[PDB]
Amino acid sequence: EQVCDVFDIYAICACCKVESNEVFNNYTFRGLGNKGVLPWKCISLDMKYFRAVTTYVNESKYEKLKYKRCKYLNKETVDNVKLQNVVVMGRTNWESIPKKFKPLSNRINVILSRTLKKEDFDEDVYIINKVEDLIVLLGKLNYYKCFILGGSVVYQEFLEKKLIKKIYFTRINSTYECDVFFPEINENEYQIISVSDVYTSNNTTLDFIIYKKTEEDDFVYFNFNKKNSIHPNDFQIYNSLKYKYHPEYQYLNIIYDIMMNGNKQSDRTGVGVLSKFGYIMKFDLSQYFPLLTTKKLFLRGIIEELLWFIRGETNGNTLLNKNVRIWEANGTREFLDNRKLFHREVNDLGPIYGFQWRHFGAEYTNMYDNYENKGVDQLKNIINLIKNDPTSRRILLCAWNVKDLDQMALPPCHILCQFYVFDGKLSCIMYQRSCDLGLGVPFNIASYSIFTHMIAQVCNLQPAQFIHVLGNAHVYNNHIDSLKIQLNRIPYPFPTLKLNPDIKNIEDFTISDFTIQNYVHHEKISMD
Amino acid sequence: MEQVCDVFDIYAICACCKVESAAANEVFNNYTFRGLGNKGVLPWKCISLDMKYFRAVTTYVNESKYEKLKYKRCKYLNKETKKLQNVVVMGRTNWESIPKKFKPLSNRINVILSRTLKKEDFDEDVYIINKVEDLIVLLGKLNYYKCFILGGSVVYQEFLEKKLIKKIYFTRINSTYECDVFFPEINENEYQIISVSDVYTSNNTTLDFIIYKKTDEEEDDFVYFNFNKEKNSIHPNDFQIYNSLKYKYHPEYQYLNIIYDIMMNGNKQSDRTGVGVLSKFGYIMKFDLSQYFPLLTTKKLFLRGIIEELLWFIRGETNGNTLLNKNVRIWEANGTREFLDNRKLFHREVNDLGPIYGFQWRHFGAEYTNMYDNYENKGVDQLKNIINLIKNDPTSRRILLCAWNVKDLDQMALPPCHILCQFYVFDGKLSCIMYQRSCDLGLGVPFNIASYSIFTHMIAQVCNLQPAQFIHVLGNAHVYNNHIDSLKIQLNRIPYPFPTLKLNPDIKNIEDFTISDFTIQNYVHHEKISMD
Ligand SMILES: NC(=O)C1=CN([C@@H]2O[C@H](COP(=O)(O)OP(=O)(O)OC[C@H]3O[C@@H](n4cnc5c(N)ncnc54)[C@H](OP(=O)(O)O)[C@@H]3O)[C@@H](O)[C@H]2O)C=CC1
Ligand SMILES: NC(=O)C1=CN([C@@H]2O[C@H](COP(=O)(O)OP(=O)(O)OC[C@H]3O[C@@H](n4cnc5c(N)ncnc54)[C@H](OP(=O)(O)O)[C@@H]3O)[C@@H](O)[C@H]2O)C=CC1
Ligand SMILES: CCc1nc(N)nc(N)c1OCCCOc1ccccc1/C=C1\CCOC1=O
Ligand SMILES: CCc1nc(N)nc(N)c1OCCCOc1ccccc1/C=C1\CCOC1=O
Ligand SMILES: O=c1ccn([C@H]2C[C@H](O)[C@@H](COP(=O)(O)O)O2)c(=O)[nH]1
Ligand SMILES: O=c1ccn([C@H]2C[C@H](O)[C@@H](COP(=O)(O)O)O2)c(=O)[nH]1
Repeated sequence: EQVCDVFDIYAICACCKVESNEVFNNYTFRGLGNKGVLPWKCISLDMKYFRAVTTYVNESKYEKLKYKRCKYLNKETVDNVKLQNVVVMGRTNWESIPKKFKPLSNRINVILSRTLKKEDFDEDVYIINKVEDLIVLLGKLNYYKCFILGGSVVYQEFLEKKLIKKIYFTRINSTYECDVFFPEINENEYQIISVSDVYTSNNTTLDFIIYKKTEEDDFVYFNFNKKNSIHPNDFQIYNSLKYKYHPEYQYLNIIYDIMMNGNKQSDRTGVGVLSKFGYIMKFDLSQYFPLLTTKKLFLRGIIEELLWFIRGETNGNTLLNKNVRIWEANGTREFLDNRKLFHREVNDLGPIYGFQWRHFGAEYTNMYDNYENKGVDQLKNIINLIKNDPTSRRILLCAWNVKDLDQMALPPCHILCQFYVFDGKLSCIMYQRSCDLGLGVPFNIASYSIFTHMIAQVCNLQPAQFIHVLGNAHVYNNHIDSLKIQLNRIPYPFPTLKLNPDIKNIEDFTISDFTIQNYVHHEKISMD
Repeated sequence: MEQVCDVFDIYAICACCKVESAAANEVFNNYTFRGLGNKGVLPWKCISLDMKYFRAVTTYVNESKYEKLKYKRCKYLNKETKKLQNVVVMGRTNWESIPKKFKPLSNRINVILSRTLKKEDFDEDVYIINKVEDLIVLLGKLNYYKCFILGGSVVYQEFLEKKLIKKIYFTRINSTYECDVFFPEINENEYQIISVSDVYTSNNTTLDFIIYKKTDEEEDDFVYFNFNKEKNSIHPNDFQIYNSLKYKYHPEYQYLNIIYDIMMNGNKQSDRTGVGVLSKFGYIMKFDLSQYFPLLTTKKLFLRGIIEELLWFIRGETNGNTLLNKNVRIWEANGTREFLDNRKLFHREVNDLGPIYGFQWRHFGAEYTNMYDNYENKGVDQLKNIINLIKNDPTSRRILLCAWNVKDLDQMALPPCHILCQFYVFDGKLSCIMYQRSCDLGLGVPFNIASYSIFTHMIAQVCNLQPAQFIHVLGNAHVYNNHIDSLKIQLNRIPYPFPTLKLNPDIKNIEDFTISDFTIQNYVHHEKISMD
C-alpha cells in the first residue's frame, strides 16, 4: 500500500514556456512563477479549471475512501472515538494569493510553513511543519481528495517522496519570464493518460493533460453480430490513453481506423494503399490553428500556393522560382505526355484551381494568356455573397470543371468549398475526393484553415469551423511504419495563426502577412 | 412489495412476422408483427440471424452480477446468504417443434410446461413442470442467471396475464407468412419500447430487434474535462418518447437525431424563401444498402415520382412537361412563367428548366439552347464516363459525377442542391457519397436519401457489382420553422424495420430502366404527415 494511494494526494499545476532548430518535449512546459507571483497576468480558463478540480467532491464514493484510510491506520473511525477536498500550499504560494480569495472557498486550506503559527490563523486553516505532519492531518480529517497546489519547493519534495498519484498539468502555450519551474517529470515515473481539447483564453492557447504514476446486458445483446498485419504493441502508447480529446486525434483516429479496418487496394504507383470511404473532421478555428504537432510541418510553400491560386495563375514556374515544388512533378514533360498533353509546355498546368476560381468556363489557351474578365470569377462572387447575402446556401467555390478535367495536369483533389455565416462568424466545408492521409492531408487542413481565415478577414467576420470531408481516404503502404511512430506521440497544444490586420481585400495578401505563433511540435518524420 | 418477475429476472423472447389477412392504404401498428407459428412449427423455413440472436441472448451470463442476484433472491425468500447458466422455459408444443439434434438447448437449463406428459416421457436432461407456480418454486431452488420464456403462444399469454414478464425481447420479422398462432397484443399502458436495434437482412427478409420494458480515477477525470460545458424554445415533454429510448440503433435515427440536433442547437436564420429556418453546417449519414433500403418509416413516403425524376435525369431531359404528363409535380413550381421571370429567364418557355441535373449528367459544358434540342454528342457525358471508370478502373479516385456547372448556374431554373456523387469500389461492392449543399430536413432529405439509394442500386447492377453503402454528406442543413410541429410529432414515433428494394435483374445498361423495373417490398410505415 502507498500513502498517495491511501490518502489520494494529487498535484495540480499550470506551466508556460520560458524565455531562453529548437527541440520540444514535455519539459518545454515548465514555467511556474516569477518574482513571487504568476508569470502571466490572467488566464481565466485555467483558473476556472483549477477551481473546478479542487472543489469537486463525490459523496457516494467517500465511504470506500474512508474505509480504506481507516484500515491502513488500524482504526475503525476517522474520529478514533459536508465533504470537501484538502488543498496544500507553500507559504510563498499562499502569500501570492490575493486576500479576497483566502481561504480558498469550499476547501480545507493547509499551509506548509516553518515560520508561521496557527494562532494568528483560524482553526479551519491548518499549518504544518513538514511533509509528514500532512499525512497525520489527513488521517484525522474527513476529506474527498488532497491537492498539492504548489509552489516549486512543495512540488519538488512531494515528487521525490513518491507522494503524488496523478499530476493535473495545464500546458500554457506561450512564453513568459519565470524564475521558478516545475521539476522535470521522469517518464519512467509518470506517464500521460489523458489529454483535453485545446482552448483559447486571454490570447494564448492551452490544454489540460493528466499524468499517472506508473440495462447493461441489453448493450451486449445488440452486439451479438460484431484484419491487416498490425500488432498490439504497435500502438501501445496510443491505446494506453483514456481520454483523447485533443482535436489532432480526429486526424490520428482516422489513420488508426484505416490501418485496422482499411481495404487493401492497388494504386497507380504500385505502392498499394489501405483505404476507406467517407469521414468528417471539424476544427474550431476560433480556439486554435490545427497545424499538426505530432510531426514538424512547414507552411511557406502552401501559403505561396494559396496566393498563387488567388492570383488565378496556372504557371508552375512562378512557384518553382520561389522554390515551391508542390506542383513540379505534375508539370514535367514526361508527366504531361503521360496525360496525353503533348502540346502543353512544361510547367503549364492548364485550367487548374486558380483558373477555375477566377475564370471558370473561359477557354484555356496557355499559361501566359490574358484572361482578364474571361469566365466566371467565382472567388469574387463568393466574397460578395458572404458580404451581401450571408444566409445564402449557394456560397460555393468549385474547382471540378468537368469540361476542363482532361486539359488539367491532373484533376483537383479539393473539389469544392462551401461557406456558412452566422452571428458574424464564417465556417467552411471542403470536400476532398482523394486523401493521402500520411503526406497530403496534414498540409490540406492547414491550407484551407488559412483560406478560411483569409476569407473571414476580408469579409469582416470571425472564423469559426473548418470542416473537412474526406472521400477516398487512404494510407500508402510505405507510410505505415512512419505512421505507427506518429500515432504513439502525444499532441502538443496547437499554435495560432496571425494575419496582418491591414489586409482587407483577398488579392492584397503577401507571404509576410502570415505568422504562425507558438508552434510546439514533435520532430520531423520522413514518411518514405 | 417486490414483483416476482423482478426477483427472479423472468424475461420473454420471441420472433413475430406479418400475417396474411396486405391491402392498399394499409394501417400499421406494433400489432402488425404478431405471427408466431403455423401448424405447430415456425411460419418460415429459416431466419438464421434471429436464431443467432436468440441463442446469444438466452445463453449469455455475467458471473460478476450473479452474487447480487443471489442475495436479492435469498432476501425475497427469507433464506440466508458447473458454470452459471440461464433457464429457458418452453411449452410442450414448442418443445416438440424443435428438432431433436438441438435438444435440450445447449448451455441452458431446460424447463418444459406440460400436463399430458410427465418426466418419464422424456429421455433428456430437462425439468417438467405442470403449473406456472411450480416454475417459481423451481427458480427458488436453482442457481441460474436469468429466466427466458420461449413460447409458444399459450405460454406467452399466461405469463403476460400473470404479469410475470419483466422485458420482451421481440424480433420483428418484416415479411408475411401463413400463421395459425399469434403473440398476444401488447398493452401500451403495460409495456413500452425502450431500445431498437440496427436493421439487418437475413434469408431474404429484413428484421430488427426491439426491447419492451414493463412500465473511478478516470470517472472523476471525465467530470474534470467537462468543466467548460455551460437553447431554442423547445420543451422537454415535446420529445418524451424520443428521449425515453435507451438504445436508438435503427439507422433511421441518423436522420431523426440530426433533426433533433438542429431543433436543440440550430441557428435561427432568415432564408431565400422568407419562412426562416433553424440551421447547422456539416453532417454525415451512412446507410448500408446491403442490409435494407432506407425509406423512412416514421412517416409515409411515395417513390413513384422520385423514380420517374431519376429516370428523367438519366435520359438527360430538362423538359418539365415530361414529368407533369406522368402526374409528377416535383418541378412544377420551378417552371412557371412567374418563377422563370423572377429568375430573370424571360426568354425561357414555361417548364423549360434549363441546363439542370439531366443536362449536366449527359452534356456538361454544351451550350444549352432549349429543352427540345438534340444534344447528342455535345458536352461531356459524365454518366457514361463514370460507369466506364467503375467497370474498367474500379480503384480510380476520380469516379465523380458533378451537377454544379458554375458557368450554367444562372441559366438553371435553380442551382442544384445535390452537388456531386463520388463512387468507391472494393471486393465487388459499390459505395456512393452524395454531397448536398442545401438540405431541407423536413421535406427534401427523406426523398433525397431514397433517390440516391436507388441510383446506387442502378449503377451497381449495370456494373455487375453489389451495392454497399450510401453515404450522405449535408452542408447547410436546415429545418423550416413551419415544419417544427410536424417534426416534433415524427421524432416521437418509433421506426419500423426498413423495406427492401429489388430491381429487374435483366436490365444491364443504365439507360434501359423503366418504372416497372423497381419494387419496394415490405414497406411498414407510420401515418403520412403534412409538414404544413
Ligand atoms: N503556476 C502554478 O501552477 C503555480 C505557481 N505558483 C508560483 O510559484 C511561486 C512560489 O513557489 P516557491 O517560490 O517555490 O515558494 P512555495 O510556494 O514553494 O512555498 C515555499 C515556502 O513554503 C514553506 N515550505 C516549503 N516546503 C516546506 C516544508 N517541507 N516544511 C515546511 N515549510 C515548507 C517555506 O516557507 P518557510 O519560510 O515558512 O519555511 C518555503 O519558503 C510563486 O511565484 C507562485 O505564484 C504557485 C502555485 C501554483
Ligand atoms: N416464433 C417464435 O418466437 C416462437 C414460435 N413458436 C411456435 O408457437 C407454436 C406453439 O405455441 P402453442 O401452440 O401456443 O403451444 P405452446 O408452445 O404454448 O405449449 C402449449 C402447451 O404447453 C403446455 N402448457 C402450457 N401452459 C401450461 C401450464 N400452465 N401448465 C401446464 N402445462 C402447460 C400444454 O401442453 P400439454 O398439451 O402437454 O399439457 C399446452 O398445451 C408452434 O407453432 C411453435 O413453432 C414457439 C416458440 C416461439
Ligand atoms: C494559476 C492557477 C493554478 N492553476 C493550476 N492548474 N494549478 C495551480 N496550482 C494553480 O495555482 C493555484 C494556487 C495559486 O492560486 C493563485 C495564485 C495567484 C493568484 C491567484 C490565485 C488563485 C485564485 C484567484 C482567483 O480564485 C483563486 O482561487
Ligand atoms: C425462432 C427462434 C426464436 N427466436 C426468438 N427471437 N425467440 C424465440 N423464443 C425463438 O424460439 C426459440 C424456441 C424454438 O426454437 C426452435 C424452433 C424451431 C426450430 C428450431 C428451434 C431452435 C433451435 C435451432 C437452432 O438452435 C436452437 O435452439
Ligand atoms: O492536395 C492534395 C493533392 C493530392 N493528394 C493526394 C491524394 C492521392 O493520394 C493523390 C491524388 O491522386 P489521384 O487521386 O488523382 O489518383 O494525391 C492530397 O492528399 N492532397
Ligand atoms: O433535392 C432537393 C432540392 C431542394 N432541397 C431544398 C433545400 C433548400 O431548402 C431548398 C433549395 O433552396 P436554396 O438552397 O437553393 O436556397 O430546397 C432539398 O432538400 N433537396
